[PDB]
Amino acid sequence: MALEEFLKQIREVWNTYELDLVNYQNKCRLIRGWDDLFNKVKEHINSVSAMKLSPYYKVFEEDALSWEDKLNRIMALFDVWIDVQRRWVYLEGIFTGSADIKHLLPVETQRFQSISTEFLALMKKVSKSPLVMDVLNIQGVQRSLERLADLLGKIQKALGEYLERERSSFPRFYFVGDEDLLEIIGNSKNVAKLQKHFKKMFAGVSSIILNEDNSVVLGISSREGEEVMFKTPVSITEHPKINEWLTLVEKEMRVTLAKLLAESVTEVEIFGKATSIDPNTYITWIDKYQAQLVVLSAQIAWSENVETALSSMGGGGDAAPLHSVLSNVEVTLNVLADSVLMEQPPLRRRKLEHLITELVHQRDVTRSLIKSKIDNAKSFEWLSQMRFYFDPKQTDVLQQLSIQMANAKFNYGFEYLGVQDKLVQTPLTDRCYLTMTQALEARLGGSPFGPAGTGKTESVKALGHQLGRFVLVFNCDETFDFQAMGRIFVGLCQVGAWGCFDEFNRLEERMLSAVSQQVQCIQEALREHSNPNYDKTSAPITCELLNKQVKVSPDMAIFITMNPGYAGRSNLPDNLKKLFRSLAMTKPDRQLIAQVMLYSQGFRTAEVLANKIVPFFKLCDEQLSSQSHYDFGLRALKSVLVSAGNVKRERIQKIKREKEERGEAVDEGEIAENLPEQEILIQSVCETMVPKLVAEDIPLLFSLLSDVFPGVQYHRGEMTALREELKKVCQEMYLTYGDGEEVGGMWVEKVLQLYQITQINHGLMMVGPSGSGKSMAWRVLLKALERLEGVEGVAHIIDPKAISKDHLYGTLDPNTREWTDGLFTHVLRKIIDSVRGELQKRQWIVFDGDVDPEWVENLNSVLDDNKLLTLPNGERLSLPPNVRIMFEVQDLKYATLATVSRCGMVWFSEDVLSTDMIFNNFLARLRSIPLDSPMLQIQRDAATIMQPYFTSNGLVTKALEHAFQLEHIMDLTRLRCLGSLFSMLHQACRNVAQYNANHPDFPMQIEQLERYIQRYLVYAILWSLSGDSRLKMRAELGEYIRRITTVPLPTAPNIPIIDYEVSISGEWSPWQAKVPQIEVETHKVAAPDVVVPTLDTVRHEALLYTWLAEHKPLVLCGPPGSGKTMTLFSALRALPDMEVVGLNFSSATTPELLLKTFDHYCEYRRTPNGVVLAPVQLGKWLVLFCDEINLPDMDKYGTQRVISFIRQMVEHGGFYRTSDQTWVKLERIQFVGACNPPTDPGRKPLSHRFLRHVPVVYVDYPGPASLTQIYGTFNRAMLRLIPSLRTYAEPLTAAMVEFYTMSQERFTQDTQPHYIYSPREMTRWVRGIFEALRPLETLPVEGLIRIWAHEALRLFQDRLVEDEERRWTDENIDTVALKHFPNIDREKAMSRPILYSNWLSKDYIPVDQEELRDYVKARLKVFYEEELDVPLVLFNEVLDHVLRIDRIFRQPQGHLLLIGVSGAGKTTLSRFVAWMNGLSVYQIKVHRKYTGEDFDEDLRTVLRRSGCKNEKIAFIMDESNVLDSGFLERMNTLLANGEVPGLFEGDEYATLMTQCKEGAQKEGLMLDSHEELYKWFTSQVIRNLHVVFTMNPSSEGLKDRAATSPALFNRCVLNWFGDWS
Amino acid sequence: PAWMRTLHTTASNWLHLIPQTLSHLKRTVENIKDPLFRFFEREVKMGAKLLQDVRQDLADVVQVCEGKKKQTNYLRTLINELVKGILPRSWSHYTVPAGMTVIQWVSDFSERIKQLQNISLAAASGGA
Amino acid sequence: TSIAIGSAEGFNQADKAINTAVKSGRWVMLKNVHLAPGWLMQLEKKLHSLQPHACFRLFLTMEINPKVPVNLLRAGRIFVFEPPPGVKANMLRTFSSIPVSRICKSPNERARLYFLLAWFHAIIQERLRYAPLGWSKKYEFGESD
Ligand SMILES: Nc1ncnc2c1ncn2[C@@H]1O[C@H](COP(=O)(O)OP(=O)(O)OP(=O)(O)O)[C@@H](O)[C@H]1O
Ligand SMILES: Nc1ncnc2c1ncn2[C@@H]1O[C@H](COP(=O)(O)OP(=O)(O)O)[C@@H](O)[C@H]1O
Ligand SMILES: Nc1ncnc2c1ncn2[C@@H]1O[C@H](COP(=O)(O)OP(=O)(O)O)[C@@H](O)[C@H]1O
Ligand SMILES: Nc1ncnc2c1ncn2[C@@H]1O[C@H](COP(=O)(O)OP(=O)(O)O)[C@@H](O)[C@H]1O
Ligand SMILES: [Mg+2]
Ligand SMILES: [Mg+2]
Repeated sequence: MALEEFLKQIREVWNTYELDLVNYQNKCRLIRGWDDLFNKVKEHINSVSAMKLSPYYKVFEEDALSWEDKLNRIMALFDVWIDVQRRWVYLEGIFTGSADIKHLLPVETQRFQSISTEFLALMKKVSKSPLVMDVLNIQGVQRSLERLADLLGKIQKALGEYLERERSSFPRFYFVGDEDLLEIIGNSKNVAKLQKHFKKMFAGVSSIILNEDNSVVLGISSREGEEVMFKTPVSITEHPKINEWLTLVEKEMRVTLAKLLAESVTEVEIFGKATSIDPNTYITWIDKYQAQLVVLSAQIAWSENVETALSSMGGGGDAAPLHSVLSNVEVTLNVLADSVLMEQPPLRRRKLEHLITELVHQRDVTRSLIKSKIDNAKSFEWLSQMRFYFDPKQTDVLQQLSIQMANAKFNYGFEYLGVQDKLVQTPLTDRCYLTMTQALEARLGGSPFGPAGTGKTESVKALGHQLGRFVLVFNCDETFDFQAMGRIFVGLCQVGAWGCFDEFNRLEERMLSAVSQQVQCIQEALREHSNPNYDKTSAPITCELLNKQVKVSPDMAIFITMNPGYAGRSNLPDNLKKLFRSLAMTKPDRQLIAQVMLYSQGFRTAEVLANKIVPFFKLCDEQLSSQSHYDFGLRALKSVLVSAGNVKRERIQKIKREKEERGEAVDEGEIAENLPEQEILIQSVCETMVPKLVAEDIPLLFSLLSDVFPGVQYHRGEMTALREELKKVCQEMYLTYGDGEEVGGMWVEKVLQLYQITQINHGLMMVGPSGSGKSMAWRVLLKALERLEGVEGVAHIIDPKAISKDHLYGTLDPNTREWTDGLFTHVLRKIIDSVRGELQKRQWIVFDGDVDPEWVENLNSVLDDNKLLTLPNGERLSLPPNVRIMFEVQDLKYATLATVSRCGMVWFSEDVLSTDMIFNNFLARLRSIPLDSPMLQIQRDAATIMQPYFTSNGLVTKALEHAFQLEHIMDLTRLRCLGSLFSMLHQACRNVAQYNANHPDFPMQIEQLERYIQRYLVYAILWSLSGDSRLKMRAELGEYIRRITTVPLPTAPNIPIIDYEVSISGEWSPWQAKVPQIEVETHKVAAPDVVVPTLDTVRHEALLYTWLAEHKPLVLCGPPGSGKTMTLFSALRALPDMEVVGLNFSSATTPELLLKTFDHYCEYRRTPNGVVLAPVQLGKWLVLFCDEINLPDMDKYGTQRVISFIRQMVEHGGFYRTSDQTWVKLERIQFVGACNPPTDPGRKPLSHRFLRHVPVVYVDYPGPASLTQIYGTFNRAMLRLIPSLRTYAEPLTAAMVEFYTMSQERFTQDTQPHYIYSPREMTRWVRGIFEALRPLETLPVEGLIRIWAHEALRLFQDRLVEDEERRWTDENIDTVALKHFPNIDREKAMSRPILYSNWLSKDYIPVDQEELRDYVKARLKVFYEEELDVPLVLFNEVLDHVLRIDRIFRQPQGHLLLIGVSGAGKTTLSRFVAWMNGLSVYQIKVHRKYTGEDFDEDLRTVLRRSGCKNEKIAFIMDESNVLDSGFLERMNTLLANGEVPGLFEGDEYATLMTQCKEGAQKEGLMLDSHEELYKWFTSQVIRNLHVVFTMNPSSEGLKDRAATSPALFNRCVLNWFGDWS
Repeated sequence: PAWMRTLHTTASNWLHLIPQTLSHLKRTVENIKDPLFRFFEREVKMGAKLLQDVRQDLADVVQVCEGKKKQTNYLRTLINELVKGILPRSWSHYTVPAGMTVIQWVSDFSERIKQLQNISLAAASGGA
Repeated sequence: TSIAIGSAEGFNQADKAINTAVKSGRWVMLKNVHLAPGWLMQLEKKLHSLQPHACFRLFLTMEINPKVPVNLLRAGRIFVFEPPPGVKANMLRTFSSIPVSRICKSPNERARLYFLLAWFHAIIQERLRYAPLGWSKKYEFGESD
C-alpha cells in the first residue's frame, strides 16, 4: 500500500497548494515561488515515473497515469506563464513610464494595450482561485499563454528603434543587448532586478548599495565584495528616470574615487621616505582603501620621492638621496613580503599581491636609476618611466592626478576597476607601455602584434587599468562589418572607453578598408581635444559615425592585437596601418613573471623556484615528443604559477587542520618555514601537464622533473569519495571500473584527471582517437559529481561543424540590424539569465566535433581570463563560474596555438579503453537489458556461451588483430567491427526467440543453443571484420580463424567459410542451398525489381537484414553499378514496416537536404520530454537511403558538414532545430548509406567518428560466372519469345559477357571520367534486345545478332570521345559475335550502318539509311512550318543522332547528356525529336537577373505539367543555363528520384495537392491521401519528364561535373556528339 | 605516356639513394635520464616514420608507372606534384627553406637519414 | 572627398561623390579599389560616358594586384609607388615631402636633425633591398615611421 500512500500524498499536495500571489504596483497579483512550484512538480513527476518500476504498479496504473498527465500539464503551463509574466513586467514599465513611446510607436502601444488587457483579465481569475488545479482547469489557459508569449515577443522585437534612442541618453547602454536593456528600462522601479546588468555597463561595478527603501544609491560594489561608499549619495526619487540617476551614479563613482585618492595620498606619504614602517599601521591603510587606489597611492608616493631626490642632485656631485628612495621601497617590500607569508583575508591578500608587484618594479627602476648615475629629473631614463604627479591644490578633483610617460600626459579616468589581477611589469611590458602611450599622445591607435600567449591583450588592459580607463575587449571575426564596428565605436566614443579589438585581422579585407575611415575621423576628433585653442566651455568635439554626429570623449582609445604570422588572415591595407603604432611582443620575460608571482604568493624560495620552473617548461617543449595538443607557453606557465599559490594555501590550511586535532601549536611563521615549496610546484605541474601527455612522454617528464627538482616526488591524492561514486555510476551504466593496473584502471585515472582539470580550467579539451572512452569519461564524471556534491549536472552537447557558423553563434541582420542568437549563444544566454535556476547547477557545454580556427577562435575571449563571449552587436556575455566549456575531439591537426594554449588538455589513447572493457560492456548489457523474461533468459544463456570467446586473448581478440593486417575498402577501426559484431549477436538472440515462437511446444535447449551460438559467432566475426573487404581478404580471415578456433567448422576442402550460413539447428549450411536456378517470367526480363539469386546476393541480403532489423546505420560500398541499391531494396522487401526514402548526395549536399526530407515525411511533435521527430506514417520505421554519402565537399579543415550531422543523429539520437535552438529527438528513423570506394575521384574518406557506428559491407562487381548466371537466366526468359532462337541463349550470354568485360578493361576512368561500365549496361543490353523482340513473331539468328550488335553500339560506343576508341568498339563487336555465333551470314547481320527505328512501321525494326533520310527530310519540312523555321543540312551523323535521342525519349526517366561543341545542333535535334515523339519542349528563359528562386518556380511549372497534367515534356537545359551551383543540386535530385523534397512548400504544396487530386481523378485512381497523391505525382514525373542536358567537352569541366551532379553520369544516357567530323 | 616513363626512372632512382633502415633507440631505465638520449630518441622516432612513408609512397608510384596498381586519389595528388617538381606536402615534416624543390629534398633527406642511422648504430653498439 | 571602397555604403557614397564632383570640379579619391574588382569594371564604364568639369579629378588607390581589371588600367594613367631606387632618391623624396617651414623653425640645429633622420631613413629602407643581409626580415619601414 506504499504506492497508495504516494498517490494520497500527491493528491493532498495539489488539493491545497495555491499560487503564491504578490501585489505589483496596485495593478495585479503576480506569482512568486517559481522554484517551489517547479521543484515540487518535478519531484512528483519523478516519483510517478519511479513507481512504475515497482511490480505493484498495475493496480494503481490508471490513477498514476492520470497524475502524470496533470503534472505534465502543470509543467507546460507555468513554464510559459513565467516567461509571459517576466516579459509583461518590463514591457508594462516601458509602455507606462514613457509617454513619448506612444507617439513614437502608436501601433505597438495600442497592440500592447490589448494584450495587457487580456493578461490582467487572466490575472484577476487567478486572484479569485489561486489554487493550481483551478488555474490549470481554466478554459484554454494553455493556449492563452502560448498566444500571450508569442504576442509579447512581437512587441519586444518592435521596440528596437526605441531602444537605439535610449542608448544615446546613457551611452553605456550601447554595450547591453536589446532584451537586457528592456529589462533595465522597464524595471526602473524594481532596482533589485538591475543588479545583474551592472557588470555589462561598468568595468568593475558588479552591484550598487541601496538604503532600506531602495530610493538612494549609497555606493557601488565589485564582484569580490569590495565596496565604494559615495561621499554624496544619489537619490533615485529626486531623479526618477533611469538614465539620469545612472549618469549621476557614474559621476559620483569618479568623484568619490578621486576624493578617496586624495585622502589615501595624504596617509601613504607618511609611509614614504620613512625609516621604519609599522605593519599594523600599513595593513590598516591597505584595508581602508580600495585595491586600485592602494596601488595608485604607492605609485604616487614613489614618483614624488624620486622627483624630490633627483631635484636635490642638481649639482651632479651632490650626494645621492636616491638610495633612501630605494631604502624605503626595500623596507616597505619586506613588510609586504612578511604579510603574505602568513594567512590573510582574501581581499587583503590580493591587495598585498598587487602592492608587491608594483614595488618590485619600483625597486627595479630605482636600482636602474642608481646604477646609471641619474642626477637630473629631466633625464630621459626617468622621463621614459611612467610617473605619477598629484596636485592637492587643484580645484577639480578629477584632474589632481597626472600620469606622464616620456612626453605623453594622461588624466586618470577614475573608473571603478574593482580588483583586477595585475601583470608583472616586465621590460617587454615597459616597452609596451612606452610605445602605446606614444601612440595615445599622437592620437593614434596601438597595434601590439606577435604570436599567441605573449601578453598582447593583457598589456593593453593593464595600461588601460593603469590609467583608470574602461577597457572593452572584442573577439573580432568576419561578422564584424562596417556597420557593426561603427556602432561599437559610437558606444566607445561617447562613454570614453578603450576598445581592444583582438584577432582584428580576422575581419574581411574589404571591411578593414571601410573601418579605416571611421578610425580616421575619430582620430581627427581626438586631436581637437588636444588643441590648446579649444576651450572646454564650447561646442563638444564631434565626429561623424554612421552618418550621425557623435560626441567623442578624450579618454577613448582604439587598440588592435593581431598575430601577423597566422596564414589565412586578412592583410591590413596600408591606409589603415598608418593609423596604428605597432609593437612586436614576441618573447615574454617568463623568468621575471614567475619570480614576481611566486614572491607575491609567499614562496620563500621564489628565486630558486623561478630559476627551475621556467627552464623546465623550455625543456618540456623540446625533450618531450611533438603533439598538436601540447602547449608549454606563457599560459601554461601562468596556469601552473596560479595553481601553485592555490596548492600552497590548501596545504597551510591542511597543516593547521592537523594541528587543531593535534595540540594547539599554531605557529604560522614556523609553518611557512617547513613547507615543501618545491613539492607544491611539482604538484601543480603534474595536475596540469600530466593529463595532456601521451604514454611514452609520461616517464620522460618525470625524469625531467627529477633532473630539475631532485628528491621531490609527486603523489596524487587518493580520492576515495569520488572513486566510490564513480564505481557506483559505472555499475549503473554497465561500465568497467578499475583501480591502478586492473581492467579499466587507466580509464578511471583519466576520469580523475579530467576532474582535476575542471577545477583549474573553465575551458578544457578531451583529445583522443575515436573510441577512447572520452564521452563516457565526462558523462560518468558528471553523474558522479551530482551524487557526491548534490549539485545537478546538465550537459549541452553541440556538434559545432554539423551546422553553419551563422547558426552556431548567431547573425546580425544586414538591414534591420536585429541580432538572432545562434545555438551556443542561446544556450549560454539561457544559463546567464537563470530563469529556471541554471546558475545553481553544474553546466557543461560539450563541443563534440571537429575543431577548426574558423569557429573556435570566436571563443578566444571565452577560454582566456576575459571569460567573455563578444558579439558583433556589441553585447558581451560573461561566463558564469558554474559553466565549463568542453571540447571532445579526435584530433587537433587544424587547431592553432591560440586555442590549444587557452584550454586544459586531457589526452585519451586507444589503450585507455581496452578491448576487454568493451567486451564486458556488451556482455553486461546483454545480461541486463532485454532486446524485445523469456527474451532476457535467452540472452543470459547466450551470454554464458559467448563468454569464453570474449576474454582477453580470445577468439574475437585474435580475429580483430588479424583483421587490421588485411586490406579493407574503408579504414578499419576497432569499434566499427565490434559494433557490427554486437549487432549481429543481438540478432542471433532474436533468432532463438523467433524459433521458440515457431515451436511453442519445445523451446531450444542449451545443447542446441550452445551449438547455434558458437557457429553464429564465427559467422558474425567474419562479416563484421571482413565484410568490407574483397573475397580474397574474406577468404584469408577464414583460414586464420580455422587455425585458431575450436568451434566446429565446415569440412569442405576448398570452400571458404564465408560461403556458409548457420541454420537455427546449430549446423553449418552452405549458402548455395538458397541459390536456386530460377526461370524468370518473360515479361519481367531485366526488370528493375527482379534479382537473380547468386551466392553474393543471398549473403549480402542476409547481412543487410540483420543490420536493418536492428535499426543499425549501415553503408554499402562498391563500384558504381555493383548492386548496392539492388541488394538494399531486395533486403527491405523481406523487412516490412520499413519505408525507404532515397536521397542523392552531391558535392554540394548540406544537412538541409536531410531537413527537407524530414519536413515531407516526418512531423515535429511537442512531448513532455522534448521535441520528437517521427515519420508521419505510424508503426513504420523510415529509412533514409543516401546513395553518394561520401561525395559532399570536404572543407579545408577535413570536415563534411552533412556527415557530422548524420553522426550527431546516430550517436546522439537527434539534432538541433536551428529556428528555435531546440534539441529534436529522432524516433523510428534509420539511415542507410551507399557510396563508391573513397579512392575513387571526387570521393572522400569517411570520418572515423562516423564509421564506428556504421558497419560497412563491400559489394563488388559480379564475376564472370555470376554474370553468366544472372544474364543467362534473363536471356533464357527473353529468348522464349522466339521459340526458334532458344538454342542461342548460351552463346548470346557468352558474347554479352565477353564484350562487356573487354570494354570494361579497355576503357577506364583513367582515360575519361565517364568511362564506367557496370552490370547496368548488361541490364540495359538485355532490356534493349527484349524490347526489340516483343512485337516479333519470328526472327532468324542473324536478326538476333543485329539487335545484339545494335544495342552494344548504343551502350558502349555512344559515350566514346575518340575515333580510335569508337573504331575499337566497332571492330570487337564483330569479333565477339562471330566467335560465339559461327555459321551465320556476316553481311546480313553485321552490316556496319546498323540503324533501328519505329518511324517507318509500327515496330522497332531495322531501317535503311536512305529510307530513313527521306523520312527525316519529309518530317523536317513539317517541323519548319510548325515549330522552328531553321533549315538543317542532313548528314549521316544527324540520322544516327536523332535515332539515339528518339530511343531515350521512349524510355521511362529517359534523360540525355548531350556533349559536343556549341552550334552542332544538339538543342535543335532534341527539339525536333521531341516534336516527333509528342513531347513539349521546355527551356528556362534565363537572363542577367535570373536567380535560384526563378529556377525553383520554373521547376514547379514543369513538374506540375508533367506530374499533374500528364504532359510529356522534354526539359532541355544547357550548361550555360546553370547560373549557380544550386541549380544542379535540384536537378541531381530530380534526375534520380523524379521529385525534389523541398521544392513545393507552403501554399505551393497545397495547390499541388489540389492539382494532383484532380489529375489522379482523370486517370480513374482513387486517391485522397496527400502521401498517396505525392507518390502518384512522383510516378507521373518519372514517366513524363525528360531532361536533356547539353554541355561542351571540357576535360576539367567534365570531371568536375560528376561530383556536382553524379546523376548526370548514372541516371542520364551520355551521347558524345563532339565536333563535326 | 612520356611522363609515366620519366617518373618511373626518377622514383626508382630515388629509392636507390634514400636509405632503407632506421632502428629506434632502445629505451632503458638509465637511458631515459640521459638528456642526449631523450633528444636523439625523438629524432629517430620522427625520422623513422618519415623514412617509411616516403619509401612506401615512392614504391607505389613505381608500381603505378608499371601499370600494376590502380591510381588512387592520394596517388593522383602525389603523382601530380612529382611531375611538377613540387615537394609533396605529406613529405614535408621538418622545416626547410622556402622554395625548395623535390629533387633537392630527396638528396637532403637522404643525408639526414644516414646521420640518423649512425646515431642509432652508436646507441645500439656501444650504448647511449 | 576620400572614400574607402570595401563597404556597401562606400559604393553608394562613391557614386554620389563622383556625380557631385563631375559637375563642380571637385576631387574624389577612392582607396583600396583592388578590393572590389567587380565594381571597378562598372566604374570604368561609368567614366567612359561622362564629360565632367575641367577641374574634376578622380584618384583611385590600389595595390599592385592582378585582380584589377585591364579595361580600367587602359582607361586611366598608372603611377607606380614603390621604394625609391637608392639612397639619393630616398633622401630627395623625404625633403620634398616635408614642408620647408617645418625644417626652418627657430632652432637652427633642427635642419641637421632632419638631415640625419633623412639619412637614417634612407639607409634603413635601402637595406631592405638586401632581403636577408640588410635585415633578417622584410620590415615595413615607411612614411608613417
Ligand atoms: N569505462 C568503460 N568501460 C566499459 N566500456 C566502456 C568504457 N568507456 C567506454 N566504453 C564503451 O566503449 C565505447 C567507447 O565510447 P566513448 O563514447 O566512451 O568513446 P569516445 O572516444 O568518446 O568516442 P568518439 O571518438 O566517437 O567520440 C562505447 O561502446 C562505450 O560504451
Ligand atoms: N607581464 C605579465 N605578467 C603576468 N602575466 C602575464 C604577463 N604577460 C602575459 N601574461 C599572461 O600570459 C597569458 C597570455 O596573455 P594574453 O594577453 O592573453 O596574450 P596574447 O594576447 O598575446 O595572446 C595570460 O595568462 C596573461 O595573464
Ligand atoms: N543478381 C542480380 N540480379 C539482377 N540484377 C543484377 C544482379 N547483379 C547485378 N545486377 C544488375 O546490376 C545493376 C546494379 O544496379 P544498382 O543496384 O543500382 O547498383 P549500385 O547500387 O551498386 O550503383 C543493375 O542493372 C542490376 O540489374
Ligand atoms: N545540321 C545542321 N544543319 C544546318 N544548320 C545547323 C545544323 N545544326 C545546327 N545548325 C545551326 O546551328 C544553330 C545552333 O543549333 P543548336 O541546336 O542551338 O546547337 P547546339 O545545341 O549544338 O549549341 C542552329 O540554329 C542552326 O543555325
Ligand atoms: Mg590576446
Ligand atoms: Mg565521444
